[PDB]
Amino acid sequence: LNRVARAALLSDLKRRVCADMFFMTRHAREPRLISAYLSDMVSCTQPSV
Amino acid sequence: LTQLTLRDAMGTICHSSLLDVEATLVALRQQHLDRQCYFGVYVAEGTED
Amino acid sequence: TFIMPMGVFQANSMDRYTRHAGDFSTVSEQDPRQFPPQGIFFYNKDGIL
Amino acid sequence: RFLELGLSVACICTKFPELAYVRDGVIQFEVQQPMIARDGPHPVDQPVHNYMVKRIHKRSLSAAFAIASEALSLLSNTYVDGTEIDSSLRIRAIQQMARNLRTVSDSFERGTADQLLGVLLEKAPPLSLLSPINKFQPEG
Amino acid sequence: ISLTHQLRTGFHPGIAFTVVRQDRFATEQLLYAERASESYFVGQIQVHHHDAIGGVNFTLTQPRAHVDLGVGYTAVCATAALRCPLTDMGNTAQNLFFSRGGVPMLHDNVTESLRRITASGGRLNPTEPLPIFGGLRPATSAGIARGQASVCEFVAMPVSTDLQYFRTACNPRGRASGMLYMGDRDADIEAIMFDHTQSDVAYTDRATLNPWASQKHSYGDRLYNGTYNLTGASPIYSPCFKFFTPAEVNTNCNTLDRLLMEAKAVASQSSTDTEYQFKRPPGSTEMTQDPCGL
Amino acid sequence: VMVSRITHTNTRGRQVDGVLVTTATLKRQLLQGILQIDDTAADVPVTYGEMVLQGTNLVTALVMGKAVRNARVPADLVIVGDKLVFLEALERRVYQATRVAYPLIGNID
Amino acid sequence: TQSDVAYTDRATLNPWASQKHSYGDRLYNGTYNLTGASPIYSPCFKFFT
Amino acid sequence: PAGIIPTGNVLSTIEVCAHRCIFDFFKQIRSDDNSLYSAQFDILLGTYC
Repeated sequence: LNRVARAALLSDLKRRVCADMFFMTRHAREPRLISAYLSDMVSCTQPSV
Repeated sequence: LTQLTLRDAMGTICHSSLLDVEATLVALRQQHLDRQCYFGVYVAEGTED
Repeated sequence: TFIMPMGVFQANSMDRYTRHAGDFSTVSEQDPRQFPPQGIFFYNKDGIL
Repeated sequence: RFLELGLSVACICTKFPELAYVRDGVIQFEVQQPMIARDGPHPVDQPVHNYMVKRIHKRSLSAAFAIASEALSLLSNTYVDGTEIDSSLRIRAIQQMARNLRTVSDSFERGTADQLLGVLLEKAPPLSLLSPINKFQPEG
Repeated sequence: ISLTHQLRTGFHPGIAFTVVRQDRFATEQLLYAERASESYFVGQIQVHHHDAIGGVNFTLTQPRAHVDLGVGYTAVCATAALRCPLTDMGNTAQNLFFSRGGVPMLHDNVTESLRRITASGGRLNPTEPLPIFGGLRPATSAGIARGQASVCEFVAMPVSTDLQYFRTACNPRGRASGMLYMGDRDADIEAIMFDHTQSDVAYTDRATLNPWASQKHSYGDRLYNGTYNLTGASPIYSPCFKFFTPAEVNTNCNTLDRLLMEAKAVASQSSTDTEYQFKRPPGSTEMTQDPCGL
Repeated sequence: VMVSRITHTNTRGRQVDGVLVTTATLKRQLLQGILQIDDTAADVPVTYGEMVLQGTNLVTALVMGKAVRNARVPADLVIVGDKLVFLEALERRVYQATRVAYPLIGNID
Repeated sequence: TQSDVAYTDRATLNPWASQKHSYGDRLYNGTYNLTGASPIYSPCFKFFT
Repeated sequence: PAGIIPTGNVLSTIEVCAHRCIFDFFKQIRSDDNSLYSAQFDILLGTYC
């Protein structure tokens, strides 16, 4: 990714620096989705031997 | 959100293809022009009166 | 078959009541809701007045 | 793998490896259509049929790696000269082409899923209109 | 030099301006699928030969072919959003002097006060002395943080009515319509696409979109048409290069199965390059989509 | 039409279906709370093909010239309507870590 | 040699200064030093360049 | 270049190049040519019903 798709994916790198990671810290309210905080990274960012 | 108030169309329509008379009227030459005559357009020089 | 009235003008003075102080007013000196209507505006086959 | 997974049963086993002493395929199949008439005084309609004539595509090849002059560079020997001590020579000669002709002759075994969705994903566009491809056309 | 006056400082004018929006909207892919007719063959590895720099070779081998036997054909799919979401913006102009074809000379140096006094309101601005006739690779510009000039391409829609055509439906060069494809016949697109007989292919409440451009060979789109030279000297997808243009009738035109057969690839418009938006060099036949063709 | 011998399903008797694509998080979205796991054990085949000719029939075809005519695995079963369906899809088998490109997602106007 | 970087179409909002050095480079940088004498931490040296 | 078994032997050894004005098609190869070797033929794939 030469001049088009290397400037706006890490443009995908300060949003998921600026809304959502305090995602169970805040209110008493909005709960269970293992989905994208809990159920999206122990098996699709990798191992070794 | 973002502004767009008051600054630019001046790199812009000082433009050339508008005074336009060769090829457009050209491409519609040859008919018979629909009901219309003078109302008056001709001109003159005094009136020896 | 749909039916709609167009130029109907509510003659009775009590029927020309507004639901609050200006529940349809202006900035101009003459609030022209007092002028009799001249058109009817209906949603088309399409969600279109 | 390519048995027990899935990446294939929707095709058919029929035959040409060496392909193209085969020129030539415009291959087709009909549909017959039978007798409709309605009920009521309405017009002609026939036991009709559809046969078929043709055009089809393709996109030129190979698959990769490329290095230097080992071949002759010591292919000059083969059963006289080299008597004593090339131990690690052939030692390091045994392990390093079983892992890239095992992994560098299975590249078209990295070749046979992405040219059947580039016209299976480059001869099929979009959706909302299929759905009334079963709600607006049997009779006409 | 007054028209843009009331472009330049305080009397918002007797004219005005605008936007639309251009971006990068990448699209991935899922769909259903039924049983066994896609036929899949397996085989062996054939030849030629040659030698080179230091290198000789195995790139030979195992050729295929394939079959289109179809009464109909087979594949349907309902779909998913975008991913995490990719979209960035912002504002100014377009180009009309990089390239040539015109005629000479009895006033210059003050419209020399007009790209030395014209090119306004954004990044970087142009040149003094004027040589002639080229393909024109020049100076240094910039590398990437927000918007490859993400920029306009003006249409406009004069003026007036009540409350449903910019308050309900609508689009940029005029009418929810349709030139009639395959139907009655295909040698009427001079009074269904050029002259006149009846009321509106959508909005017959009043006659076309803006009081002054609705036929053949005219101006604000004189910005546009493309035989003589402006697909020849400054290359453009141009705001639009299929909004007013040649489209199709000479092969396979029969309402339904080319209802499976025309919205495709031609030599075309707007894909992933870098910095402000060119057209033809040599080098890149990729095949982006363009929902929104005809 | 359908015609052939036997077999392809879930785990008790009769036949089948097609082909597929995308990437990663959607498998992870019908997992927290709507669908779920769906069929168990499969006696399913092992191979391709081969063939045997030489004599009078390509005597039709070398001098004149036209041409006329189980191994268990869960790769397993989800369900859509009253069927089954199946879902564990291609991001577990091919190609990491180097340097060029292709069709796919990218951008559209 | 041309426009800018960061934020494309206006080399300022509130006016007054953007190249090398006067009150301009030191009052956060690293070549001539007058955050004065002895032990600096209220930090932005390596907050200028 | 039919590969079929010959039917009969021709009992005439004369320079046929002289009488090229008869027959319909005439090619002379000096020793051999690769035009002899081309196995192109024309596929069907069956009955569907």
